[PDB]
Amino acid sequence: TEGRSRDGGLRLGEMERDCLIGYGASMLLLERLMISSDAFEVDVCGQCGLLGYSGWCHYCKSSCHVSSLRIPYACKLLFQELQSMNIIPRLKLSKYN
Amino acid sequence: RITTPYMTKYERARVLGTRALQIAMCAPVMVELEGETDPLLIAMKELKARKIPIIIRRYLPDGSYEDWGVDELIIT
Amino acid sequence: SGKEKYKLLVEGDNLRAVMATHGVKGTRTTSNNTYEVEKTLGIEAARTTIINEIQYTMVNHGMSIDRRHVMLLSDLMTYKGEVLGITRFGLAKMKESVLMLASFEKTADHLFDAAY
Amino acid sequence: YMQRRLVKSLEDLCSQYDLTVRSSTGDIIQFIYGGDGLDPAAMEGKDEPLEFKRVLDN
Amino acid sequence: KYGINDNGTTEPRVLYQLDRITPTQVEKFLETCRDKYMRAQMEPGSAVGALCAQSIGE
Amino acid sequence: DDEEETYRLWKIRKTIMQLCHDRGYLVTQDELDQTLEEFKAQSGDKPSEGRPRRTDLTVLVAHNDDPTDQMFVFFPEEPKVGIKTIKVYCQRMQEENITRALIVVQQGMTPSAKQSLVDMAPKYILEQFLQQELLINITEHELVPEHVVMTKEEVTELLARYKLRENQLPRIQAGDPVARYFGIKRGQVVKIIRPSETAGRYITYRLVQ
RNA sequence: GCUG
DNA sequence: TCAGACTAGAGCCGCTG
DNA sequence: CAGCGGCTCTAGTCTGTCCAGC
Ligand SMILES: [Zn+2]
Repeated sequence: TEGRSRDGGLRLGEMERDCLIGYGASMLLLERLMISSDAFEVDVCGQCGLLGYSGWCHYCKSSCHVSSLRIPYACKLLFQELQSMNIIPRLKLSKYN
Repeated sequence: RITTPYMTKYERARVLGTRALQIAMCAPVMVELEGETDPLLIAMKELKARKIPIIIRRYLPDGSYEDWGVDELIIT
Repeated sequence: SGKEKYKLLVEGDNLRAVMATHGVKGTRTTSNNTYEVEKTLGIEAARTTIINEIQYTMVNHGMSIDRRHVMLLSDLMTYKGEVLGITRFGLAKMKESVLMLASFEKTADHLFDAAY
Repeated sequence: YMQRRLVKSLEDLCSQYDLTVRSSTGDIIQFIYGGDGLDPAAMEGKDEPLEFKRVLDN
Repeated sequence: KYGINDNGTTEPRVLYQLDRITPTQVEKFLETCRDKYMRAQMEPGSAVGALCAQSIGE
Repeated sequence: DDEEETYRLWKIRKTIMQLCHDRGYLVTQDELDQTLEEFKAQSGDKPSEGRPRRTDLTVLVAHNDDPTDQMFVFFPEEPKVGIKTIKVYCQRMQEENITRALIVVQQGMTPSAKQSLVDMAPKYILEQFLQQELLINITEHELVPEHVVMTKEEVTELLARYKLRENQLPRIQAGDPVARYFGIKRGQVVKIIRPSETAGRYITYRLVQ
């Protein structure tokens, strides 16, 4: 939330982001701007590249290609605002190796 | 062996960070720590004695790679 | 005290013509404008003019920057053969990533183009 | 506004293990960083790595 | 200027203080210079565009 | 005038000699180094010194590779060049079996003539130069470094030393004036020798694209 | 609207 | 509020046939 | 004598304008 009245918390702006890049601090930038804000998991079907739910893909009517991806929630939100605009972000996922 | 002998600042930060997380998760400590209750302090002591069980794999832009042991790299 | 010689300062925007009038030493005339220098002398002279002009402006206000920073900025603006700005238009010619482009300016248009 | 623009454009550049500066796509911006390979934060002199008169006296 | 002889024989020994230099000092000088050069190189991984961006912006 | 007009026909010819010497065509040092008074001896006033046929140069020959390889430098009298002037130039080139020519136009070239130079033939390549560009040898300008056109056996070492592909090198346009001067084409690499602030040098490379 |  | 560097149009004249 | 075509020119329009707090 936004501030002191609402026990809101503090903002890591676009300028503080530019500072941390210049230190090469890749994991701290991941901790601050993902883990301690909006960490989430989505089911992604590797066949159609769309998001699914509960390990089920309604588009394919199958259960075998679905996988879990660690994603910021604001990006999941973006990936559902864009589909309603009919801009489809079809993902492709490799293994983490 | 073309890559710099000296360990980079970025390499030291990650090696200490992974080692501290490993020590904080009950890994064996090779430094006989004396009165240390903080994983990051224990990890830094290990680096000074050059006894950290981690190998740094340096990937060249083309895709070729060279592996340097933490002990082999000079620490400044 | 050692010498007295007259240089000619031209407030205008045709470098090629001033390089070609009888009695101007064309090998040693310069311009502020990177677009004129690019059109007349090519990308590598334009690259040096970005270095010279940023460093001139910094020194006048008493700032100092190591030359390696203004060097990298100029190499970034000229590596594709044309002097590309740090504007949204230059960044769209340098950067391939949709989400990088959509996270700066024109956030709607880049996302519909990637869909098309 | 200027700072936002410059950073968005230059954020990607990284100095590589083969002593080159490359974009994220793998194109070359510079074959060696700054011509010398040297770090601005380490300059004991005016843009130069050492000052020999001072070092010999030390 | 002072008529010093390189064999070290000249009687007012204080003359050898004027521009003194010893082999040990030459050895330590060359090692200090060579070390300071190697440690002044821009280390691989450095986010060198973000330093460039902020150094012109500030 | 007449003093000023001959001055151009000397400086342009001198620059054309310098361009031919840089491009590897064989020009004698007497042609390369001339004086306006020596030029006056061959021709003096604007009437006697005629731009259209008097100064035309087919002397240049690529001694390094082909004695037959030859270049015609043509200065058209008309300020804007039509295809008709280009067609007369092409017929002269077709008979001699020469494949390269330079056309030195005085003010410009008409659009339909410019289109012809793209498509007349890949085996008959002609380069437009404005004379206002040739009054100053840009390879001797203080802001322009030394450019050196690299051999294929050296490009294959550049790409091996860094483990690059060609399309990761920096680019230079063929429209670039230094690219026109050396007459380089797409897929050639130029070495560029930038001067340092110190006595040293920095070497960089660009790809024509 | 003001503080930063 | 203040550009600002894109995107079509309206031509224009003159060779281009 | 007529028709492309690029130039050239209006001008039209959409696009920005620091970080944050209360
Ligand atoms: Zn599916």
